[PDB]
Amino acid sequence: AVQKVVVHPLVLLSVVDHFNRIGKVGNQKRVVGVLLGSWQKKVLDVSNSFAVPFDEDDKDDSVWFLDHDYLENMYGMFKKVNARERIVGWYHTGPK
Amino acid sequence: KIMKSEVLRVTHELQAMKDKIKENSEKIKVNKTLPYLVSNVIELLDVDPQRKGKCAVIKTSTRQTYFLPVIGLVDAEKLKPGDLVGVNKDSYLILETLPTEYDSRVKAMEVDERPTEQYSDIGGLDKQIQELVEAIVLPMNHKEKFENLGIQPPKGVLMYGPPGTGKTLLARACAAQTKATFLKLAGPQLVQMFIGDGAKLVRDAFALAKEKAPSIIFIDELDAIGTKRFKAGDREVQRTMLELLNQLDGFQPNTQVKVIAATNRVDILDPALLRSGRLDRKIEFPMPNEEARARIMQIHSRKMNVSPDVNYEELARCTDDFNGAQCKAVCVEAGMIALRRGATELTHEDYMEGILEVQ
Amino acid sequence: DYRKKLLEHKEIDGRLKELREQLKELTKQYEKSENDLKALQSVGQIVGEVLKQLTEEKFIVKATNGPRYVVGCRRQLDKSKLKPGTRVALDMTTLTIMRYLPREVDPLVYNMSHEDPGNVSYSEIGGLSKGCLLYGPPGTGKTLLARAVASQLDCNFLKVVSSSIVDKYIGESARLIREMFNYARDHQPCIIFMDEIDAIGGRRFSEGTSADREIQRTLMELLNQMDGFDTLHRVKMIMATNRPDTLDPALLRPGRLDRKIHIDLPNEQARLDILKIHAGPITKHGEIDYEAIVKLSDGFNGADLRNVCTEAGMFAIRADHDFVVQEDFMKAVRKVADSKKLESK
Repeated sequence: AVQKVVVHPLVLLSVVDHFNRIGKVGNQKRVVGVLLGSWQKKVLDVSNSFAVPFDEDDKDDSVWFLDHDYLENMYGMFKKVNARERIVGWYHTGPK
Repeated sequence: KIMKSEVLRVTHELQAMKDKIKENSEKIKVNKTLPYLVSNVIELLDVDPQRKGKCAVIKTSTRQTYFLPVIGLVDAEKLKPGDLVGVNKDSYLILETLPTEYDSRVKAMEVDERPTEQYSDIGGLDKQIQELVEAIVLPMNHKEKFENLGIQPPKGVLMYGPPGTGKTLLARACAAQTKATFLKLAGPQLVQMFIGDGAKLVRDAFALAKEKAPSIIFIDELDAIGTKRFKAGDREVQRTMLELLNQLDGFQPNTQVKVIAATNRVDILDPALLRSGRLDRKIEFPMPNEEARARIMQIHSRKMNVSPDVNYEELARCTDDFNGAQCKAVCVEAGMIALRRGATELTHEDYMEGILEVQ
Repeated sequence: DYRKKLLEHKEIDGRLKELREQLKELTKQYEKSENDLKALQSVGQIVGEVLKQLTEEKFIVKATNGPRYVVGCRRQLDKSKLKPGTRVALDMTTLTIMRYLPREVDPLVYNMSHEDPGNVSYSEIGGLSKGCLLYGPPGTGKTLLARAVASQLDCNFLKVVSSSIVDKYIGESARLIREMFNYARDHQPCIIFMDEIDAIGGRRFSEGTSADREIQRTLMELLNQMDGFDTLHRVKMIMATNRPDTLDPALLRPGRLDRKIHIDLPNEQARLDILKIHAGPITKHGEIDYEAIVKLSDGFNGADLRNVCTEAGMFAIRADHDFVVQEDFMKAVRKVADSKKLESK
């Protein structure tokens, strides 16, 4: 379906912000961010993105915490200020 | 009813949509508030090879041409080459399209809301005016019954007869009964110095009749320009005139506002004026006799202090080969010198005094 | 007890399922509102014209306002429409090219925009089984027939009005005869309508003035392009008129007007058929008798027969009766039709 994608460095610098706003707590887990882009054309083009509070469990891996109201509110306001970009997917900073 | 229990979730989603449309529908007021300028629109269909081809040509008032596709809300009367459209500062989008005038010299030809005189001011013409009173009342209120019977009222009525008979104030008197907007128009007004003006006047008449609310457009002195010559100016009036007849022959949606016409003479009768939409209603209005002239003069003179000893024989004998508006001028003249005659009551010699005065 | 609860619950389910159609129909328009709000985001485009192209990728544009610029090529479009001589569109930012702008004209919009719908009119003409003459005996409906096939397909809407050969200035209308007939020779399909030709059909019996000599000169161009040195095997003209007496007997040669179609109501089946197609949406009493209306009507006008029948519907509506007896049809078509015979001079 999709042959190639285009990722702007703005989202990776937003991962630099993911590593900036930690606050020195000692968790530094795989913070999941809501990836945004343009799924209309065959090629994928990421312009910007945002994040959602994501926390897992130490022992049990099947624990995952997301939010629907925060996604619909951040996506609703982001669509209100810029309707040319919509939800496409997500991304995690974990290496594994 | 277990299968019908999922309808509640659908109704909750729909009422949630009605709850969430208030914001994106609320910004319509702040984005579509006021188009700051006026830009002319010219329709030009494009082709993209959805990916459908649709575009339009724009022209601003400052003589600047830009590019934009056909956009906006649901359009029904739009997509025409008109003016006075909605536009933002620099986005140059179409938001609110409304048809506009200019050249107000033709737009404000005769701006009349409603007249004062009514149909009850004449006497002895109900046998021939009743068909017109019906032909203006029943097409205004009985539109519902027009579908059961499949009836479309005619748009061209020929109110012809000798001049001075009052074919204008009487049609206006019926226009008071129409209750619609009255709009006069003169024949010679089509003859202008510049070229192509008659097309703008005709398309202006059908622009206000087509665009505006149900109104009444009565024209007069059509015979003064309805000459069938075989350069010539009346052949230019054959371009404009035959253009109007083409707009009364090639337009099936012409079921809208009627076009009433009146000619002061039928010497040069255009043979192409016979059609359902054209001047088909040909009711002859001859010169009123002394009886009918005494009737219209009596009802037109029922307000002044007229002496009760009027046998109508002297005025009936003096009024020979006269018209309606002539006896109206006799009534007005009697109301003019009857003031300076000292006697506040109208005398009997004032009739022949006015007849021999103005005629 | 048990058998009635299934039907009653079917009624509650009915009134429960009959309320969704009042919302799910307008929700499509409500979502279409936001679809348009997302469709109005493409703003800021300008136009331009291409005269000279130096580089195949980047060429010179000519804006309408007067200042000229140079733009590049967008990765989406190709070099097909990029050739010079085609009006294109530009953007304010980066001067990119979204698409082109096809040229057009003012009267070309009128000649390529008017379209009359209706496909039943081809079968509503009644019992009617290089040029055509539609003359004017006591019977009308030529506009309903020419506009009936014209409303059916016509392959175009090339209407030629008899008021378009005025030529207020010097009578050089040959540029319009050769221009419009040159368009007819250019476009492979073409159908020409000539309505109300009696105004331009002067017999030039006596010495005509300058106004008549130019129209008769356009008739000389018609001679030179009908029986001159130009064939008209593929194009067709429809000469409609009103009086078959002053129809240019020089132009009445069978080389142009092959057949003659007398628009009338001669046949009883044609008058009955047109009476039935005009009597479609009319309501009336169960007592139907059309043979008296068809029999008493002798040589009348079709559209004016519609005006006389609807005039009998107005005569019947004067007494504001919903049902309409055919007595007012026989006596109102009789009397009003006799008034048409009085005004048939």
